[PDB]
Amino acid sequence: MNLGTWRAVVSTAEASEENGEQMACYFVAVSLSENNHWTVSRKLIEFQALHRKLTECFPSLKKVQLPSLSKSIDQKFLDKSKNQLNAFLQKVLTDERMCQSEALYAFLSPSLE
Amino acid sequence: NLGTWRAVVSTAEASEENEQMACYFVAVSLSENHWTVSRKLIEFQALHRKLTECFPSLKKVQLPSLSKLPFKSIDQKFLDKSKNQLNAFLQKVLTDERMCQSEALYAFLSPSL
Ligand SMILES: [Cl-]
Ligand code: NA
Ligand code: NA
Repeated sequence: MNLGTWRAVVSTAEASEENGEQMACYFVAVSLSENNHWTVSRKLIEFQALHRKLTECFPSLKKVQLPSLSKSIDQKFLDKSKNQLNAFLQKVLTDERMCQSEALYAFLSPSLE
Repeated sequence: NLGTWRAVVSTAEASEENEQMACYFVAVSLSENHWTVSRKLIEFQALHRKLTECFPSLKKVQLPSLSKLPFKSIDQKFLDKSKNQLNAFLQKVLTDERMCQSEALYAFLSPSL
């Protein structure tokens, strides 16, 4: 499929809990290729899953370091991690091997509740 | 622009989720490049509900509905029949300029994470 190559930037980030586990959530502002914009909320573990999937096929993405909850989550972590996730999005969106996979469209399009 | 999207409800089965549920595979394409999503009857109904609260005119569009005990199976006749109504529904909302700008519809028809 092809809906053009999108733009995506992580703006706001949050730390909170789910299932009594600290989780980091990121609001991604998405746009079509240059009311054609929307925002999705994605957990760090969802970014990690996407990176795992894409990296199996395209190991160059190994060089892209993602944040980990191996450390509690603090505001410094949220700032750094949101830059790391933006570098990851920038790498994927500019890579013609990946930037129009349905896995990326699934990740960046609005989700059903 | 979702106004150029086509969505065909292609097959239907009874599926098990924890309740016997009616489930559909929807073939989406750009009618001006294709993918398929899996959607439960209740998700079609939820979409209709969202769109109808916002646009009460839609309340005349009739969806299939069930009143049954959760364990009770769904007959194949209802499943086959119900596809047509769900197709008519998708075509009506996809042709309304206002509704096809709805994020609810985009979430419903885009690939799922
Ligand atoms: Cl950044
Ligand atoms: Na997380
Ligand atoms: Na259902």
